[PDB]
Amino acid sequence: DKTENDIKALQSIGQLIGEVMKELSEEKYIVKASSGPRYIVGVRNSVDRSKLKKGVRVTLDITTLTIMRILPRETDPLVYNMTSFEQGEITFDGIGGLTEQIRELREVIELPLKNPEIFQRVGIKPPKGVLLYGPPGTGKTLLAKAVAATIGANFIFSPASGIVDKYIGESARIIREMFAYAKEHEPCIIFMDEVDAIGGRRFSEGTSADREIQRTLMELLTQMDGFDNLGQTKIIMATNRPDTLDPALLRPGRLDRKVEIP
Amino acid sequence: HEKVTIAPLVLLSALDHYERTQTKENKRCVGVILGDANSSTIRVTNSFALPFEEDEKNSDVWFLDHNYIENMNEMCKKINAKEKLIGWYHSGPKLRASDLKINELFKKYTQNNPLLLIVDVKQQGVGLPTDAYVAIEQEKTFLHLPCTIEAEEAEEIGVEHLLRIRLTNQLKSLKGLQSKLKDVVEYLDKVINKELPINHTILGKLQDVFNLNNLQKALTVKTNDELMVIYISNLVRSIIAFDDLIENKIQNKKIQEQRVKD
Amino acid sequence: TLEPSTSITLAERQQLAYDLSISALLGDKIYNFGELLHHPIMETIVNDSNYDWLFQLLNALTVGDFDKFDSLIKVQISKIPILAQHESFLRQKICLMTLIETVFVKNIRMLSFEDISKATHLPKDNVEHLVMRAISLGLLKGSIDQVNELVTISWVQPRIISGDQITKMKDRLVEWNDQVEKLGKKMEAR
Amino acid sequence: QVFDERIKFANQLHDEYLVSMRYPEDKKTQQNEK
Amino acid sequence: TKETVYISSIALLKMLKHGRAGVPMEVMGLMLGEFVDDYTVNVVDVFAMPQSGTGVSVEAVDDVFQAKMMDMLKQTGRDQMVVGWYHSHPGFGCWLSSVDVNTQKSFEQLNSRAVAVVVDPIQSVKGKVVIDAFRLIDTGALINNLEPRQTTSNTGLLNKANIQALIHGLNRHYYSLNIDYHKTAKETKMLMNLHKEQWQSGLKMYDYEEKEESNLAATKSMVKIAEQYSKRIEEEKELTEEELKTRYVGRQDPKKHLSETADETLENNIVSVLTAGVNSVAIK
Amino acid sequence: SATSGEAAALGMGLCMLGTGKPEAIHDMFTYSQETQHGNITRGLAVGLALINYGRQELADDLITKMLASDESLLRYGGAFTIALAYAGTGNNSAVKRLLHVAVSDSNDDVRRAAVIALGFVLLRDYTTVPRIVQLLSKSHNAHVRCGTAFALGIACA
Amino acid sequence: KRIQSVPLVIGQFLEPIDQNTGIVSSTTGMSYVVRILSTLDRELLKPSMSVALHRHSNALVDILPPDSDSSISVMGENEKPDVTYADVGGLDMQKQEIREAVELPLVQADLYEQIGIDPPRGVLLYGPPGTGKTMLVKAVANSTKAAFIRVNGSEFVHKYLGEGPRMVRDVFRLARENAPSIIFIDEVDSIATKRFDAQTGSDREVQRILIELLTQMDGFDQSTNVKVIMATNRADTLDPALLRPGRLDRKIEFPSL
Amino acid sequence: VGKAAVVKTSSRQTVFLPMVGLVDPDKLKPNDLVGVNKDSYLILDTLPSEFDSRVKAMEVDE
Amino acid sequence: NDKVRFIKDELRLLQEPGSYVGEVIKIVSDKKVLVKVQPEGKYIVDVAKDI
Amino acid sequence: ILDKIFYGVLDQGNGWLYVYETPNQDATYDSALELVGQLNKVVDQLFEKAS
Repeated sequence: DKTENDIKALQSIGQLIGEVMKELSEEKYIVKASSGPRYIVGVRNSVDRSKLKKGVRVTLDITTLTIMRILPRETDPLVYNMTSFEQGEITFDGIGGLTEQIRELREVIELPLKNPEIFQRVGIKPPKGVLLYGPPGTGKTLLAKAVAATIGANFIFSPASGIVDKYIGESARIIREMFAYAKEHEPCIIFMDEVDAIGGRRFSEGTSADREIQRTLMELLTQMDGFDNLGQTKIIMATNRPDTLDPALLRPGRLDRKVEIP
Repeated sequence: HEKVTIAPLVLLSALDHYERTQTKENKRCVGVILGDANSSTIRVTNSFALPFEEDEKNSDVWFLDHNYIENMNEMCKKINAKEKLIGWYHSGPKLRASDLKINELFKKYTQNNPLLLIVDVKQQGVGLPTDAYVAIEQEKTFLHLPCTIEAEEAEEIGVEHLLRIRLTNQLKSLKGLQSKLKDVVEYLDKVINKELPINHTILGKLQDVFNLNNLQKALTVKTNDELMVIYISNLVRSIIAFDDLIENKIQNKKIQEQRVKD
Repeated sequence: TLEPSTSITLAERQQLAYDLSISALLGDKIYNFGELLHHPIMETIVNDSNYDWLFQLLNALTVGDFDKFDSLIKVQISKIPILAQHESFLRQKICLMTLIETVFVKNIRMLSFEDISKATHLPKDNVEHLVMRAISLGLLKGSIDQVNELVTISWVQPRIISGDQITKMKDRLVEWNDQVEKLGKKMEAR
Repeated sequence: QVFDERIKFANQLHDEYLVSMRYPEDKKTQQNEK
Repeated sequence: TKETVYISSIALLKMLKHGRAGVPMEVMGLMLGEFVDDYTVNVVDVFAMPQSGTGVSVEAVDDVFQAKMMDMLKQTGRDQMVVGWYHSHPGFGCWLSSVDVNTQKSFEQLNSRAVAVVVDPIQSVKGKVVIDAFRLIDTGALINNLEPRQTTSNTGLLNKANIQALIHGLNRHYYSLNIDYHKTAKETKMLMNLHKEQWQSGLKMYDYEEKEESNLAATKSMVKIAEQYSKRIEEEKELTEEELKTRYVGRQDPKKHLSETADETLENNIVSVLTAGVNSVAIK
Repeated sequence: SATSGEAAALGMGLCMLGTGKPEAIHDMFTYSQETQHGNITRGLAVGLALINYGRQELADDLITKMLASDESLLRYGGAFTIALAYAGTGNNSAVKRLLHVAVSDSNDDVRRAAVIALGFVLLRDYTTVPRIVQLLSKSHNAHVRCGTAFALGIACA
Repeated sequence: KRIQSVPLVIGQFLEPIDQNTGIVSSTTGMSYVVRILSTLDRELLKPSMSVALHRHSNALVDILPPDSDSSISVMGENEKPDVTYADVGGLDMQKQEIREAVELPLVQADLYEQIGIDPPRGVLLYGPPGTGKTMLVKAVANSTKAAFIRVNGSEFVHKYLGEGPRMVRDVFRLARENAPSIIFIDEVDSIATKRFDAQTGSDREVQRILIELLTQMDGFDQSTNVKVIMATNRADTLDPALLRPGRLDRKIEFPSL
Repeated sequence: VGKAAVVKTSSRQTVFLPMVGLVDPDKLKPNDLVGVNKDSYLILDTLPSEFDSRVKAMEVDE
Repeated sequence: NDKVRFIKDELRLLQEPGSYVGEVIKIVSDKKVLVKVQPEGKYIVDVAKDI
Repeated sequence: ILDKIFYGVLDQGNGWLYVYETPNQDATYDSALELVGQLNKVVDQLFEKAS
């Protein structure tokens, strides 16, 4: 049966995956293909038209261009960026000696992710971003693994130079991902590792193709000021020195927490 | 209960091999079907005949070779692997001990209940030349599932190219009115008068239609309120009939213009 | 209905029918006591020694006299009021099903508290509260009218009896016979 | 009762326009034109 | 003359069903029948063939699978000599077969009547089914045989023939594509009782009621919604022509609202009879 | 025979011109339903038309069988069967039957064969021939326009 | 008419050529020259109107209704009744110029016709980074209960080049079609530049976004219903062509200090 | 729900496919390059012991 | 008859694959013209016999 | 009641009350504009065409 199921698995065909853009009619929908073209697709009796509306990722057909099945919504399923590969090594007792600054982080991180009603009773909004800086060699890299060894929630590691891969519209889309997955995967914590790049003013010498990085900074600034519900998701951004970061971010309204590790 | 959906390709393909074998009325052809019986709607995407031999003077005589069935299943795995044996069909109007006893023979190679089919070669009466029958172990009785005819987009139009308003649509209404008359009178007169069969099990379902001029005279007072929508339809239609005079008056300018040019 | 299964002697058939009798006394579900008549139950027993309770309740529904059946039974089943309550329900269920097709040929749906009063041998005050009890048990769907003294109830549950509705099912199709001419000829002429 | 006459009255004006065109066209189409 | 294959109703759908899986995915099959050269060609039964590592090719034919299928069809009376092979090629769409070129030359050694039926645009069916066969002309230089006799030849007007890239020469020495269908007495009554335009058979009064019942809230809406759009078009283009002289300079405007509202006035009369007719006709 | 099989029906049809042999009508018609050919069945339709020449209403029995049959080749010869039997003196019912075939039937070869048969019935009056074929020449069918093209030049030659 | 049916390809009209013949732009990125279906007309469409195309031949079939992608399609009200203008005070200096270049034309558009003064089409927000806001701009749409469209500067560029200019024409079009709306663009400085455009060049063109912003701005803003609001930062570099009175007028700087 | 793998082609096209018996869910890794079909795009070949590639300049010298 | 024939004649025009768009660059005496297609590259094609 | 706040009608003679639904009309805009809009343009199609 295992060998016969191999032929049965090869009899199946491919299925196109796309997201619904606009609803043309009851049986007529407009779904954008993953390659970027759009088509008017039909419906079947095996799917529910209530979940076929806009903002929901569906499955199309590669032959007749029709809706076949329904899949859960995943923007760009890159797991290595979503999973942080947690292996417990260093805990809060291994980062000790920083306790003056350790008890400072747990109040704006562990407390709002546990009992959020404390900040709601006073009326203050929970802090979004937290800045961890200091001299090199103080364990700022270990701060990501120490906090992650306790809460045990999801953690998204997003290196600076790993997301700068040159593509059309992809550089600004990667930031949109982490805030889009934060609703379905729970707010948890999003981590940024040693970003010296996007925080620059970037006077124009020709920029040498780096204009794709400029829209990356614009997406990060508009996200904090966006109308979407935020404040539950924590943004941990670490860097060697703060001045290289965007002064628009350092000012209040986006990054409310500057935590020094001297 | 369940449902049955058979494409028109399966129905006519079963009739072809009947004449190709020069099968007279004394003999009948038996074959197998393929599809997906797992869901509530049984779909038949394929059919194959079998060398069935039967004596006309004895209903206990039949010839069924499973080696041809075992080979047929192996030949289909190289064509369509998604298809499995969902049952078997047969020809001829009559049901005798030949087709009744073999229903358990196909059960060995069929996971679901084999779906019995009577293929009418002469197509006598109404629609549906083939009827889908299912058997129960609890007493055995042949029940007909809501068999329907449906195919894909290219399969439905494909037979339309090979074959190639309001008054015509009303012609089929009278044919359905006589169907109500001729089915009840012929059946009810058989149960009553001479030769009473064992009944009152079916009578409960028959009179279940008559309770709800077959329906209700208690709403006659309320019917006039339901007829109001029909009277409303004539309110606009009186102007719609006058809307034809709009173009009729505009077209008067054309001929009047022709007299000027002449 | 199964002849081969459950093969028992003649003496055990009367004991099995006794359990079938006492089971239907305390509930109205699954038709009535007349259901076992067509089944090989009442025909396989004897009409004496208090085995006729199923036959006595057949005509007792139309006559509507509880004292006839109460005198032929013992103190065991007569000390529970449920026997008298559900027995009167089956008497009304026959009349409640007369609103659609039983007697009236015109299929006019109407019922009055005076007609059910003579059938159930109860005054006008008791029949008003008695109809609600039959509807609340899931027998039939409908309402009543106290102002005009009218009862409006549809027909759902089938019965085992035949011969009352056989003539009407053909008579209702006679009205369809006169409708084949006028609309059949005028439609083909278009 | 009134709407049944309006349909007949509308089609009556239709029947009047139904057949009148060719009358001036008999002379011009049969004769030679430039 | 040439070889024009007359395909039955069942044999035509089965070849489209075998190549139904995937646009790029390619399959193959085998044709059977008994006919004569010169003109009329028939196809009794067809069945798909397995796909080898080369996809569609001459070595993809399995004699073991072919011999077993002929034995299964021999008991059903469909056993016939091998008249050719049919193939469904991927979604390239330039010219027909994307692989097989000289394989038909090797097919001529086994049978001289062998043809290759290929549907180029995968599955496209709207008003017609486009299928394409092949006939090897061998040497088409001088004095071989006359193709333009049988039926519908000398095509290729200007540069437009079929996909329009073939023009005159087509594949090899103008194989002169011709295909026609046929129907028997049993296939004629089958299609009339099953599929003509839509399938209304098997049940009568439900198609009338269910169309109205699902449209109950819609019909009252559609009569009202289309009521606005009917006059809104009449209140725009019709205002151009008013007096005997020219005012708004109407050109095609008086003809726009006439053709668009011609069916609207017709649909209102159709739904008026349907809504009144279903509730009419007895039913107390 | 796929080659000389057509000359058999054409050769026998020329001998049966006029009243002909009534037995040869049903014999040649039976062989058309038995053998399905490309030239034989169409050739037999021409032979059955030649034997019906001059019979007028006497050929209405065979014409009914050709009009009721769904075969494309049998309907092709059914139009000229009316043309030959009704040739010479015309008939108002003969034109009515030919005009009904060129409309309801969707076969382009039969529509072309039906409009050509109109000229042979209308040979007597050639004044009404150009008026009828001009109305049919305004349709969207090319075979009807091509059929009425030569059908006009028959009686007007 | 029923041949094409559902399997239609999204496209957009470009320029007319011949009677019942026009060139369009398919979402696949290949512009073909095809004809127009006989039931339609060139006068029934618009240069920015979207049409349906065939799968293979890509022939024009049906005119699409006034709807498109426009990144995430917003009807103008999503959870809008939340914050009002009273939540952020001290803006009376800035709000005075905003209400006269937004609130007044959104309510009564006939007041500007009676004064014969051209109302400002666009609105800009100056000031150094960190201006906050994202309150009063939403509060105007909350108090007036009008339509609101928010498209960030990084959302104008689709993953494909040719789709970029097709989506920009749809942003300004969807606002005028249904109800008076307000177009908000956050950080548009990534497009509008001063003579450094495309950072001294990038990719292939990248200038297709700026071309449509300048062209489509003059085509719309007529009935004095939809207004354009763009908040930026200070690069000390701005496009003077956008600031011309024939395109954008209202210029508002944040009351710093 | 069922086990199913989603593949992203090198042409930037997302294709959905059911679980193939030739591979196992434990062997299949996310964001991994595996041999796929040209037509059906089904997963057939496994990972050839290399994550992505050596790009341009790499020294395998021992 | 003219409306059905017109719709039928316009049906084969929509079924035609259509045509690309381009601009003439240079011409020679060989009847070969260089047409620059915007999405595609530059292609040297032969002129029609009517022009 | 006259201010379209509470919809109902009373009885002055017997001191009773009656039931009055909130809508006084059901989809009047349908035939309202269909009528007067037709009466305006039914004459507008003639003018001097009769002279």
